[PDB]
Amino acid sequence: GGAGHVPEYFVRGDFPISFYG
Repeated sequence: GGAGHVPEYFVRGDFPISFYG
């Protein structure tokens, strides 16, 4: 959700969008 370094969730696509924090 935030703009951190580790993803919050994963989609059935390629890469995730938002990050922790």
